[PDB]
Amino acid sequence: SDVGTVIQVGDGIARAHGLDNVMSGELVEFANGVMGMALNLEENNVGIVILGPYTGIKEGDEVRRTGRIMEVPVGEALIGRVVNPLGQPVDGLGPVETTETRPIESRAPGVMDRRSVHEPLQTGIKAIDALVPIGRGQRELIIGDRQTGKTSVAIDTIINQKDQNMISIYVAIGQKESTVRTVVETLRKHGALDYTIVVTASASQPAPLLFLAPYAGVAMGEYFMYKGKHVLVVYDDLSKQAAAYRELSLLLRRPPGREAYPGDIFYLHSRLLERAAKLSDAKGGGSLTALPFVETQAGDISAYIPTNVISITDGQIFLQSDLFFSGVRPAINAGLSVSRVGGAAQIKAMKKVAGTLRLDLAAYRELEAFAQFGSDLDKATQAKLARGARTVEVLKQDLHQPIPVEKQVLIIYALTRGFLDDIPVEDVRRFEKEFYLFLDQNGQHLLEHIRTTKDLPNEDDLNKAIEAFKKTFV
Amino acid sequence: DVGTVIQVGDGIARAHGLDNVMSGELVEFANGVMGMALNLEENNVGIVILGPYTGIKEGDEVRRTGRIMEVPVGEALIGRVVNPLGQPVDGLGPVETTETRPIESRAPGVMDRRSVHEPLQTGIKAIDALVPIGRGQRELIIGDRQTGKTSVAIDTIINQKDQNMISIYVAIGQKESTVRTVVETLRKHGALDYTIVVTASASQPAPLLFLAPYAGVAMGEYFMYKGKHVLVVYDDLSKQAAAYRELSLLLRRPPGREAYPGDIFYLHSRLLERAAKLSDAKGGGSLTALPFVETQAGDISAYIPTNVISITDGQIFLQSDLFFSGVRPAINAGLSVSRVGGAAQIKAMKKVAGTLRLDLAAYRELEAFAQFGSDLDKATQAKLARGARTVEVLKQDLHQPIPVEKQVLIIYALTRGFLDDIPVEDVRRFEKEFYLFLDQNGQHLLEHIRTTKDLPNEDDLNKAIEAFKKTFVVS
Amino acid sequence: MTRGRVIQVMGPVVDVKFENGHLPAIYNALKIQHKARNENEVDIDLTLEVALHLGDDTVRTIAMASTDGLIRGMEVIDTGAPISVPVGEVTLGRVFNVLGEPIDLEGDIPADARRDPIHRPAPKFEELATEVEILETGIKVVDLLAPYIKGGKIGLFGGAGVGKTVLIQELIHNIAQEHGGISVFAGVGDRTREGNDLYHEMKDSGVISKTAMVFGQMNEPPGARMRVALTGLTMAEYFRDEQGQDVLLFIDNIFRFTQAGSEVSALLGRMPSAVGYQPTLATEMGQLQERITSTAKGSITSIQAIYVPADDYTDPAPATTFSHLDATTNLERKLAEMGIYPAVDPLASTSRALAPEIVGEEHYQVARKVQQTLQRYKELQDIIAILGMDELSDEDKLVVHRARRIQFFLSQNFHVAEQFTGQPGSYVPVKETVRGFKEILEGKYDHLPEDAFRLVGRIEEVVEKAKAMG
Amino acid sequence: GLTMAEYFRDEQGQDVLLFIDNIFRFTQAGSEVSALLGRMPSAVGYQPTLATEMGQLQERITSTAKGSITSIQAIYVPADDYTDPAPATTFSHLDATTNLERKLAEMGIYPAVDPLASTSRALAPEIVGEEHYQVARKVQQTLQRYKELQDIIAILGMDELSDEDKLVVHRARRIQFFLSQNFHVAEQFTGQPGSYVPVKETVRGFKEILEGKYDHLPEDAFRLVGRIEEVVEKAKAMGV
Amino acid sequence: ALAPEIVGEEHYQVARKVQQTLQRYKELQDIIAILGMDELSDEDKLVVHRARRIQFFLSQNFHVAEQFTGQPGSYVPVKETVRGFKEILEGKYDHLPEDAFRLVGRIEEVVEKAKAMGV
Amino acid sequence: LLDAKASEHAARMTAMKNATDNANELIRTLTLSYNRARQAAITQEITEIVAGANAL
Ligand SMILES: Nc1ncnc2c1ncn2[C@@H]1O[C@H](COP(=O)(O)OP(=O)(O)OP(=O)(O)O)[C@@H](O)[C@H]1O
Ligand SMILES: Nc1ncnc2c1ncn2[C@@H]1O[C@H](COP(=O)(O)OP(=O)(O)OP(=O)(O)O)[C@@H](O)[C@H]1O
Ligand SMILES: Nc1ncnc2c1ncn2[C@@H]1O[C@H](COP(=O)(O)OP(=O)(O)O)[C@@H](O)[C@H]1O
Ligand SMILES: [Mg+2]
Ligand SMILES: [Mg+2]
Ligand SMILES: [Mg+2]
Repeated sequence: SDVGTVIQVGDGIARAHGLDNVMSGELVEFANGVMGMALNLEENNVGIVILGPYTGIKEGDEVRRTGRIMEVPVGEALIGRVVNPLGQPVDGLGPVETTETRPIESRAPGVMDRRSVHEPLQTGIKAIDALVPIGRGQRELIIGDRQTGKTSVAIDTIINQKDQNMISIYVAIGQKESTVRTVVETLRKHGALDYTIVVTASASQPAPLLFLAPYAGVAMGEYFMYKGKHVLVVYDDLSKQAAAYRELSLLLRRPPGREAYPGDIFYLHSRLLERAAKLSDAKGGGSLTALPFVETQAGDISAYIPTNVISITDGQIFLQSDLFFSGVRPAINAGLSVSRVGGAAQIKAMKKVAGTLRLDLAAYRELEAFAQFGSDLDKATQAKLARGARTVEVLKQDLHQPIPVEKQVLIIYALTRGFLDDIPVEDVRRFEKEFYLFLDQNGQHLLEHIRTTKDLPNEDDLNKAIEAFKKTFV
Repeated sequence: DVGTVIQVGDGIARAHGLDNVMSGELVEFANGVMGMALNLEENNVGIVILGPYTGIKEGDEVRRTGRIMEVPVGEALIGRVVNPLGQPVDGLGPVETTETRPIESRAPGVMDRRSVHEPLQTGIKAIDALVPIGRGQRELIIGDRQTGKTSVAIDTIINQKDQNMISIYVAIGQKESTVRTVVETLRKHGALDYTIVVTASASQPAPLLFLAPYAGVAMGEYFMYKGKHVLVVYDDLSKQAAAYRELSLLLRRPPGREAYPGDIFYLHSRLLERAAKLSDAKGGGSLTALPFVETQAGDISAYIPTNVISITDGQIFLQSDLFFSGVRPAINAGLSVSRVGGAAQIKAMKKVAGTLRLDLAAYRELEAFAQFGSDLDKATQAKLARGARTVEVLKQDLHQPIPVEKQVLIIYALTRGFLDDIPVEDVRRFEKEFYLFLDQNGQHLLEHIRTTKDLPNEDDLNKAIEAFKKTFVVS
Repeated sequence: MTRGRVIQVMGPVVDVKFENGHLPAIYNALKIQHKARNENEVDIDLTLEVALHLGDDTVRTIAMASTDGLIRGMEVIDTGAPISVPVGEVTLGRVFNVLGEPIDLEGDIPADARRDPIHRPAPKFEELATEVEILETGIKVVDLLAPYIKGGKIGLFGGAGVGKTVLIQELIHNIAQEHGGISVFAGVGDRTREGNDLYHEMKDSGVISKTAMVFGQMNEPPGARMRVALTGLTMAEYFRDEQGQDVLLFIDNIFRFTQAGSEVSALLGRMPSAVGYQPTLATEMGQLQERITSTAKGSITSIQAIYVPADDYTDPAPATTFSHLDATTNLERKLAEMGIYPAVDPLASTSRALAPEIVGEEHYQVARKVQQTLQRYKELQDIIAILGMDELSDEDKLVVHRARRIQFFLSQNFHVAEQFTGQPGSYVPVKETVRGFKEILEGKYDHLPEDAFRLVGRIEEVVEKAKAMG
Repeated sequence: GLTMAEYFRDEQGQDVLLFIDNIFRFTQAGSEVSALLGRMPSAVGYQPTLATEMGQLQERITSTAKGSITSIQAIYVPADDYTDPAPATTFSHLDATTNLERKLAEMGIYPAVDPLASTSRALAPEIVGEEHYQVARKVQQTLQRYKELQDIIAILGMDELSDEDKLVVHRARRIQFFLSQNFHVAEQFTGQPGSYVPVKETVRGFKEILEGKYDHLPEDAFRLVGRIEEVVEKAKAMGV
Repeated sequence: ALAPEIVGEEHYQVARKVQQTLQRYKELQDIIAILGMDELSDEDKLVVHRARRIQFFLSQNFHVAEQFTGQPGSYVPVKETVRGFKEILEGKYDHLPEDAFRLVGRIEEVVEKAKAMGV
Repeated sequence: LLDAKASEHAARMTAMKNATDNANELIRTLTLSYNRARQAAITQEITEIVAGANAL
């Protein structure tokens, strides 16, 4: 029948006897009102994961079948609210008042139902827009050690999308509840909360809800994607999801692997990260795009969960601790950051300027790793080294201040074409600022064209404007 | 004596009954596929399936053969391609054997053995001169991938035509195309008329690979106790170790270093210690074995490599950088040794070349120092000149063995210094020409070494080598 | 007839009980197709592969699609046979999943198609071929400096953005055009953004008409991902067994076949071996590679990409895979940046056919010299990087000259390149490249502008292309 | 301890301090009882529920709208391995962290605090001021440059290098020793009585070291001293 | 049995001084692996010369080695072994080359083995 | 002085060539020790895990 009884209770796992018609993945309801999901079905024992406080469930208490597969509430009313992984409001402010539901175990968009990533996501970070392009419908990994910039890089991305016709979701997994509150008040101050959803899974909660938290977040975004608006999703640690599945499995007594991890780990992460796509014109041209985060201990890029997330994505941004403690900020290592969907997600103007820089930074990393100290080497080697330092000062940027794309292409045009040779390395950070002021007051004509035609204006006019400013600068 | 299968998974089954079954017995399923009984728990016998396991299902009818693991032996096996079980593979019909032997024989005990007093001439200049092997020895060929391992063994079997030896080749874990190819290569050189090739290629269940080396020695011991000398080659003992770990970790036996079940040493020794030189009371027979082990990173120092370096009476280490530097066969003199060697050389060869193995290691270091070195002295420069010629005198070509009387004559030239006059590239051609000249002109020297295993009068030999050097021309 | 019923479910694993004791064999396949009785239920259309006979008339099974939504007691039926996919001319120009269903919206393959098993006993020693033969690919660098072999396993190690997809497509075109043989592409664990781009490029390059493709996605449970290589294989077996033509099989990354095997060994409850890998690594790897053989009728040759797990070639996945490989082709980015396509590094690529018994003596001498010439130039490159060209000794200049021409004559104009460029392209027979490189190494053609050798075919083309400049 | 502090925070409403000594010994106890409770093992012999227990305890130790708990903890790094699960799981809960290193304790630089691996959410240009932040990050560049340069010195030798590299090693030695201090609880361990340095003074002094004003003094004078004034006198006794 | 009373003070002082030279050269070995002996100065140079002498003078010719190498064996009584090390440690045999110190029994044998070379 | 300065510059250049060649050889020898240690650490942790799991 549809009623069973609990026999073992412990650590957020219970075991039931009966409940013969249950499905794998169902929702089940205990007497206390706490809900649960069936993940195992042996011949005499049904295995239950509890999705709530398990200090009131006693042995012999009843458990009853809902009849629904696991479902997350969706609707326009969720925008601007702080919510649980289950559709339950947390900020106070009353009910969420949703209209309908979606499964959290959706199938991904197939081949023949997808298109090719062809449009940009302007992050407003000089290094991320120029050097490591993310295009709508890609999966981008931010992988790095603790204390290197990470939440800083995602928060800058949401703000710099204010003008653009975008929807953004933040999925905070395993984080201390005062830290989630610091990001939210911060977003209310920048006016960001009006078009965003924060989904929260604090460190006090049963592991199972941390596991569902990334799935609930994509299940909310896919509703808007199939309706046609573009959407962006950030997961605040996939390594903290991977820990909570291992705990649930080892209490369900399933067999171990490399580091106590269940044999499903590639299947769990892949099912979540392939629900990112650019749908085609028949599907209405919507798009998800995804930003998983992974934290690596002593930079072990070879660990089990890190080897796995470096593979499923369409690129990586590896961040290094020594660059940070050396003034390079954001601390993005150019050698280990690659985008395999690169070359299509930039505006036409930026593609021409960005190509030279990748070659320029490389010819410095090789030369500098040996010759910075040598007082005099060949005249070329001096030329490459000098533009090498200026490039690493043009890529430096401040916290919580994104830069619009037209200004990025202009500063990168000037460094690449040699206008910035005369300027010393220390004042490159100020020549930048003075140039932005001069461009606004005087050069309105050049900025008009790049935004509208994504294209670069006539060289003589650009050379004239930049050469004239070089006269003004002191 | 009847039981019933309860689990049939991964190549190991279990069966309920078979009351009088002896341990080690061959077991027949209802299907007619074979198996080995290895364990007897109180209600259940534990069976290893020695064949494809996808036709056996719970409910089948395993039956008892009545015989301990037994391999078929007889003279009819020579010249046939066979399975580890006595089953013909080449086509060509039945093997038509007469009798059987256990695959779990005891090794000839102490007081049933003797010391080695006859050579196993390989026709390879570096192995015969520097690292000698005699009948009854156990010698390890160690190296990395693509270094020359199969090439050294096959050169040995062809050259063991002239001498009255039986040779067995046991291919463990090898790709099937490489094996079919070796049989056609042996048929072309006429070798198959006196040999047996035993095959356990990679698509088969791991039990017939594990038994494959024990069937090969079981065929060779029949001939050994009847008095005729025998040689056995094992094509990968490190692939035998891998298949034993897989069978053990499926029976839930606890692991160890790497994941190797501790019974790796016992496995390898049980096989290698049946090689023996029987004494005159036993009729003076001999086995000899040349096991092969592959090593990761071309590093001598690792678990399975060191374990077989323990059971043998020497080792021949082959190096990958020597192989890519034109030295073929690629033999490291410093790390390669023979422990029963010193008695296994003919008298002329002991006198000619015993200080070559140690002196040649000294050149290897002094060359390495000299390249980075700026200015050398006269006694270092003279040593550097002889070392280069020795390395070119030890270079050979594939499938071309050199008779032992011709070996001692070319080595006499180098050690006594006649080859010092000739520029280096010419050394290989000087060696082909001297062998032709010996054939056409110098027959008296070649008659003396064969009968007395002994070197002729020094005046006559010095005369002859000067006479050849007049006829030779340069560049 | 008879039927089973489901008695346990855990992730990808399921157990079925067959009460009469009439049970399925170890690699047979089972269907669940069920219509929902009440609105609480979810309709299901799953299939399962057998793995172990546990006892008590029960069988352990791995699942090929998502197992979410399964009720205990749900009925289940046995097909009497392994997974079987359609073979013949029907499967050319189409895309299919592991089961054999068509993923393309190009109709459905009919019932009458002959369907043959994924799992089959391997080829025998009375059936193979005694003498090695060399396969002429029409590509200059590959045929000269790392000859491919009929019945061989070739390995591609290269970085992203070096021409992999172009080299695969040109090989498929040359074999179909000149040697008259089809190809198969089996993508083991591939990202669904790459499958779409590949189908569009295979169609827009015109190559599609001669190839059949199997895609197994990353989002599938491990068993489906593992057996995707075994269906691409069984399709190429019909073309060698019956049509008798030679066939080519491409595998997207062999590492994910080994990873899927590890993940299935963990679900099934087996004890891990060294570096946490399955206890049956070389019996799995061998049972794939030992079907890629040159039988008397015809041959299968395979180009397989491999990922080095940590930049460690001493690991148990590289160890077992490199045991089977006969040639290794490595693609370099520096060459690509400079303008050389195909971008294959002459000095890091190997073959076991480059020995004078197989290739013949003229080919061996010509090849070794090319390697000797290029390596010496790599040395003078750091001297020329620090100081001036005049500084080199005269003999050293006579090696700089030949190396620059040799490096360029390796470059070739492909036919699939005409979508990325505006020139027709050429195929070179092995005798013509061996003759030509002998002329360059004797210096007969040194009175020539350097760029005359760029993206050209036979050596006589250089003569005419020179005249074009003047 | 926490229930007592909670009553003082919530009902009385006074602000409160909590000192917890070795919170690792809480995590370690769970392991001992895990096997006898019937739990399967995880990672490096740890409980299958490590994050869950650390979260329950730590998420109670907070400063609410009613009142504030400042909480100060010692955390034990289980086998000198900061990559262990118990410390890694702990780093996610703090607002400010100092990591102590045995290599510094061997050199005798007490307190032995890693100036790079230690971090706080209060080192932000508006939370501490522009003058403070400038000096702080500039010290962190000097000490990261000294770390890479020590490898080159150890094999090739110090005289081989440039004037800018020499001046980095000069200043980095002084900065690293001037981070050491004479405490009142080190009265028992070192004889000397002890010092309290106000924040304004610390910024002045570290700025002088970076600008090179005090580079004439010998380096041993900077060890176990509190204010920069003292360092001048300590040198006088030596005779400089 | 290495204690002043058991061995005598002369043997004890000789054994400890030999073990001190060998430990210094197991630390110098990390720098001479890369640069060679140009980096070494003063005491480093003298210590490496004497360590090379000591390490080869601990090697011997055995009667059981006759089945492997044609040389005869040697038995060195204890009073002789101590005397040789002291002359090596003092520096009385600094002039003789390192290849003359290998596979010998007593210090007299090193002098005749050097004289055969003439180096 | 002409000969002295010329000979000093050449002496540093070979000393540097040999020093670099010794360093690169040490890097391959050390790299292999790291990979052998890394693979042993991953086979110990999995055997302790499975030893406890088999007991319970
Ligand atoms: N671009 C930047 N410029 C200056 N300071 C920065 C920049 N990005 C980050 N920071 C600073 O460095 C630290 C970055 O902390 P952040 O939370 O971004 O890193 P995290 O990796 O999320 O940390 P955790 O591992 O604790 O989650 C903070 O002190 C922050 O103010
Ligand atoms: N002396 C030689 N002269 C020339 N070529 C040789 C010589 N010895 C071997 N070769 C060739 O070099 C290659 C060596 O392959 P071989 O099978 O002998 O090595 P292996 O170590 O057994 O290889 P694997 O590890 O693949 O089993 C073959 O091409 C062989 O023919
Ligand atoms: N043979 C060639 N001729 C001309 N251009 C080529 C050739 N091969 C590659 N390219 C250029 O380099 C690109 C490499 O793309 P592709 O091979 O798909 O990269 P990947 O190796 O990542 O699959 C081509 O799209 C084209 O721009
Ligand atoms: Mg964070
Ligand atoms: Mg071989
Ligand atoms: Mg590709």
